[PDB]
Amino acid sequence: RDEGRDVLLFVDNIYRYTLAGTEVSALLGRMPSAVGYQPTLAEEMGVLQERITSTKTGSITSVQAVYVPADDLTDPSPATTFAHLDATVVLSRQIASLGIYPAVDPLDSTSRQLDPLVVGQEHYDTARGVQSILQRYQELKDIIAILGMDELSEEDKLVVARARKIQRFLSQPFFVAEVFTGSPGKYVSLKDTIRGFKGIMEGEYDHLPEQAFYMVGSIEEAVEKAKKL
Amino acid sequence: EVQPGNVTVLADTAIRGQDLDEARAMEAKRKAEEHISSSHGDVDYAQASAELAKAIAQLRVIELTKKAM
Repeated sequence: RDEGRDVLLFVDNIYRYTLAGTEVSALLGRMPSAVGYQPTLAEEMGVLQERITSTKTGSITSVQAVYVPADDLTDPSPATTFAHLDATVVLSRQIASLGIYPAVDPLDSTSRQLDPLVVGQEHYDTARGVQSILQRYQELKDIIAILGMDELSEEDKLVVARARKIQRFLSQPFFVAEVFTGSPGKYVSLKDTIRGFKGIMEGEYDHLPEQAFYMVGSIEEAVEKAKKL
Repeated sequence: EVQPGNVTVLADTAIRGQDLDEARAMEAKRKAEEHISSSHGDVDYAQASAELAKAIAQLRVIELTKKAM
């Protein structure tokens, strides 16, 4: 960095680093913090995490896999790690248990730069639009389970239907993931990602069944898949 | 109606007549031109569907449990 300007920094499990510091904290002879963690969790994280940054002399792009223990996003490691991230995408087991294998929870996952002035209005409105209807769906999820679909208004009925399309258009096969799954990979333009979701939300691709959207690239793939089935 | 060995009276349930009928017809047409509420008799369903609505509402239940849908 302090010479050449543009570097990438990938780190597997910053947690494994904090976790290491915990196995030791006992023997280092300091009292235990909350949940048996070190009292120095706040700093041990910050020191390392504060090191990664864009200098005047050169910037650093960096993604890193922060593990969350026992699925608890309230567990200290994740809880404190959050503040140190520009963009924070989170994968939930519930979304995986379905079949969506970029298992990102599009609701609890956010970025500090999902800003209209930054990413243009079309991207923003589309992002928050997709976010909303997907959240409105989570609310209806309760009454559906107890009283069935036939109890929704014709409008809310359409809300869940459109949402469930989005919910599985979020999915797509990764190249690296071909090894253990027959599905060949795909790569979607940031341009297409907007075209499709904006599109589904407008109500264009309704007629198509849900499976048409599950595990495909651009929307024009969802279309062609609808033909086969 | 009298017939061989049988006579039936096919009674109207309310006074009929072209004047009274066109009155009911005009009413039915009007009520449709203006979506407007009207109470069905059932109270058993009323206060029960209300309690059901309040009890069901605002439960994070489907989120608390891990369910697919």
